[PDB]
Amino acid sequence: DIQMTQSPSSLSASLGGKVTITCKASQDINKYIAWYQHKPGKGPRLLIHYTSTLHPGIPSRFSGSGSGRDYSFSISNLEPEDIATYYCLQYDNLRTFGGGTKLEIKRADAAPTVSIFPPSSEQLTSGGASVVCFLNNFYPKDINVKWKIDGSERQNGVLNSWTDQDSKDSTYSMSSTLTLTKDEYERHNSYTCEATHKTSTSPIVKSFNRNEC
Amino acid sequence: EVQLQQSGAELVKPGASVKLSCTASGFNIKDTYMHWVKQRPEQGLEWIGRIDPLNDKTKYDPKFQGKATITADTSSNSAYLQLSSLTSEDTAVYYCSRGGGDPVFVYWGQGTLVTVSAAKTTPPSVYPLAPGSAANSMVTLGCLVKGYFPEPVTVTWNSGSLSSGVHTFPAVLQSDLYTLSSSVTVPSSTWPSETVTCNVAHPASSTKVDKKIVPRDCGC
Repeated sequence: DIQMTQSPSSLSASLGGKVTITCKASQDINKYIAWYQHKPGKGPRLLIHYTSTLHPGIPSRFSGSGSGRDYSFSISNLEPEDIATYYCLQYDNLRTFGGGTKLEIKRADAAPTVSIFPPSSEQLTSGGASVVCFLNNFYPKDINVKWKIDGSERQNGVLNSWTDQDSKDSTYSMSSTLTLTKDEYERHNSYTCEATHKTSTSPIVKSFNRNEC
Repeated sequence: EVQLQQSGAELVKPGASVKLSCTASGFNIKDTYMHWVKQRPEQGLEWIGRIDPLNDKTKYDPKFQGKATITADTSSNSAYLQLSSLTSEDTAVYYCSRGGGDPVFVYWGQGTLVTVSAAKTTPPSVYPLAPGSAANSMVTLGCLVKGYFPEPVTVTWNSGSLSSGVHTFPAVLQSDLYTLSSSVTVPSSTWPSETVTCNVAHPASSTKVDKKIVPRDCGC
């Protein structure tokens, strides 16, 4: 039945700025459209119903407009806690959600704080060896991590994971984990993780030496 | 105020069925309709269907015809979603929400996670991440939480009293087991002089383990 074409699928805007999301319905939905904010860890929150009606308690910098098949939703005076995914919803005939729009706040670029950790003595008893590198509080999200063993680049056994954007300082963090067997780990002595980010042409390098302790 | 209380997380075998519940207070479900919505982990919101508890009439999105059966108990003020023949495509958070058009979906249950997997429930190994002897004003420590199933785990530091300096990373799944890591940053003057402990709770296994971060041995 009724399809809801929500665009763009992602948005990036600066503090104090304004964004607009478009929703296009496949048929006339007679102004029965609603808009929701969804943060990871919470249930959806109603912002606007019947095209433009602000739900009491929602800041008036949230707004909606449109009629027929064409609708829009806007947020002005953007704040860091506006980071979320937003959805339109038609309720003219049963219910259909749009595909969602993920909103990023654009802060000043920031370089990562980088930390490297050897495998724990506890883990080594299992026969496995995870080397962990944290790259914390950077912006933008795009970043490159390079592992070196004895100064030679290593590409297998690496697993990376990014946090969501932080609702308060608008930064990202990421972890990179290199997992080896204990025997391979103990065949080499130098372990390095190198972070390359647009904030500098120079990588940020953190290393340790594996010795007998 | 209105309150919607959903049943707890479910770990379900592929091919099996499961029944979720949603109990209302502050209104009678007789007076309205009750709806269910799906959210696959990193995807969108999908309407499943609704019931009119007064006459038990139901409507479903064609996508969920057969898959989903919605029911309600008037004198229990509850609504239910039964899901049949489960696949990994059915792994998702499921929400109950109150019907009516004015306003629309204002009240939501807290969501119920359904994980569809043949994998065995396994508590995590928890490993401390203490720095090598190279490590200004702050120091970063961490915790590696390895080899558990299913999601989620909750990782905290000093039972939450270290909150501001904490990053906990999304888990990665490999060979039927999850691994994640968590970092915490504290003033260097406070560790190791004061205790820093990562706490790892795994609801599915009813386990809660603490691991103290002890400085590395090396300098004796």
